[PDB]
Amino acid sequence: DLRRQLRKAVMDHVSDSFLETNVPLLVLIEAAKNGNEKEVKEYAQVFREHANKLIEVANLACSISNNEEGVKLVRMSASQLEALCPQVINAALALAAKPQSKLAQENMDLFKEQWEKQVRVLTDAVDDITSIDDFLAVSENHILEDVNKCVIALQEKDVDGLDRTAGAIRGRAARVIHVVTSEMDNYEPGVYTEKVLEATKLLSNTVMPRFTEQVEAAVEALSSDPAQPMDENEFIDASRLVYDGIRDIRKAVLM
Ligand SMILES: [Ca+2]
Ligand SMILES: [Cl-]
Repeated sequence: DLRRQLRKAVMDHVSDSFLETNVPLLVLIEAAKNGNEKEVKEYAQVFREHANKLIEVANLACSISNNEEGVKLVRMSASQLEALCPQVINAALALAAKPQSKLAQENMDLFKEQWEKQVRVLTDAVDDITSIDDFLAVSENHILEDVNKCVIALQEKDVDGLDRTAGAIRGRAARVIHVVTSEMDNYEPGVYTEKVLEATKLLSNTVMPRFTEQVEAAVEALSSDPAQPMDENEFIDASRLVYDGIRDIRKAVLM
């Protein structure tokens, strides 16, 4: 529960005052453009200190993440920000000494754009290991689309697409159960945890298994010659249930 508190606290990456590096960078750049070496040097320290704060928040988030793969991207992304920082400062100092230097202007701009992109990659990486909310909203978007492709495949008698779409649904559904289950080991018993876990079990033990059997039966029938008849309604019903199930896990995790 304390780590869960630290997590939310660390959610201060959502534009934090002391973790904010884009504004200090625009200011450092403007001093560079106006050719003010002293101003640059002053703002360079502020920019570097917030980048260091941002990095510190990211490393900390990594220490309370069992997401071994999310954590690697964060660490990698952090180390690249670290290497990039002094190079941005030197492009500013260079421009500060030669403000009319067009090359110094172009380099500043390329470093600025590179910093913005790298800061975005890091913050999204830290968002991923401190909240599965985004993950679930995306998972839900993909499930709906894949379920819809699965039913169109049925209507177009596309056995390949049926098996392929059903494989993507099953794998995404299985990953949702895994990402939610573990995440639940950060809370204590209550009507919350239980509702999330009952939603997850209904998906894995009841919904997924019957969707699988309907896919199997559709393929078996469509692979006939002529196609052997079938109940498209049970198939449609079972595929929709996959979406309902994932959507319910998401609602539960949110409350
Ligand atoms: Ca993201
Ligand atoms: Cl995730």
